[PDB]
Amino acid sequence: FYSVEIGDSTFTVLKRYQNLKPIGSGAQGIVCAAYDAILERNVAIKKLSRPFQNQTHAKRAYRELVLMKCVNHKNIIGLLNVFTPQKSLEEFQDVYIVMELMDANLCQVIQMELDHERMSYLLYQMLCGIKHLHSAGIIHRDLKPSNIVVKSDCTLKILDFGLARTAGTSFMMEPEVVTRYYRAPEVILGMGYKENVDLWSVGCIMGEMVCHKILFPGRDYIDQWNKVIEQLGTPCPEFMKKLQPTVRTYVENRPKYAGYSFEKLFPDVLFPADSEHNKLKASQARDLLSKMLVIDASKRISVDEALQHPYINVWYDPSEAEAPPPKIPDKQLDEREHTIEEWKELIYKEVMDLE
Amino acid sequence: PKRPTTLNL
Ligand SMILES: Cc1nn(C)c2c1c(=O)c1cc(Cl)ccc1n2O
Repeated sequence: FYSVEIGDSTFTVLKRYQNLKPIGSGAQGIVCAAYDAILERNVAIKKLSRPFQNQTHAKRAYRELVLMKCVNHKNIIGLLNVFTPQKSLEEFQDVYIVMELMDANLCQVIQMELDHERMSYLLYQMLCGIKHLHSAGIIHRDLKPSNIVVKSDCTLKILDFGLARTAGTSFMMEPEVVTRYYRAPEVILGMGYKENVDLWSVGCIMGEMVCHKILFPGRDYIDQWNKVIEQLGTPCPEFMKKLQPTVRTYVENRPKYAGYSFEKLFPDVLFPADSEHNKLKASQARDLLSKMLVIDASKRISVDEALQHPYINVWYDPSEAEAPPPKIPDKQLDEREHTIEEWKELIYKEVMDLE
Repeated sequence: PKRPTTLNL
């Protein structure tokens, strides 16, 4: 393998990856669109900006790789390869990643004027993707337009697992990672999180696909809330009673908000021409949204219920919706952790195996 | 029905 200069950190990729150029920044790493001559297909390469020079960011990647190995689905990115630019367990300090380069990220169609069927289908797919991880007890907690790529033929795939995992009893105290414009309430407020929080995102997404503007403009996590409750009425006392002790007071002390009717949040026009070809009509996407775009964490729809719902229903091909959920060994627990050194090794336990 | 096949990016 060789190297090529980029931004600041230079690369150390294998020869089978020519004409190497950058494509996207990265909160956790970097990524180029080099051509895998040895396989024929320009591939996406990312090496991770934060290997394991800490404690809180190695655990993330480690969990991402393993999830990567045990994943597989037409709507979920698939690992093409993993290599290390080092020789012995000593010099180890960089793990690169290969993967099929798509045609662009949703953050592209976000700026396009879909027309149902298409959207109708992507949602379905996106929906399908999530569904996978869920059906095996897994949360993406980062579904956002940025991490959603297409392929010139309404084909879609979710990407990045750098932080995904499963839980039930956990906070965050570091939401300074899960991009807030699409951060869910159970997230924001240090509330517990089942595993549907993913859908929330998915909503803010649809919102982003029909309004063209983000949905809940954040100026600091603290103002996030303010901009959402401002658009969804102040949550019910049933919800309130749910929050931790402290967050409560603040949360109650808020300025009681009207909330809006989705007939008003998303008026007809914002929805693709009603070229009806079935159960596909304006009032449908909206109807769906109002089942997603919801604060209480328990009264918000779900994947299972999602797919099996009118604006999705149609192309519900079990061949890819009732997908055999992926499994894992027993190295995953999530709320636990190991040394800030052997973490490195368990990582090496990968790059070597996968080659 | 059908399924879309193209997506003009
Ligand atoms: C941004 C962006 N645009 N495109 C086309 C992207 C991206 C990506 O950020 C991207 C990221 C991974 Cl990990 C894999 C493939 C990717 N592709 O294909």
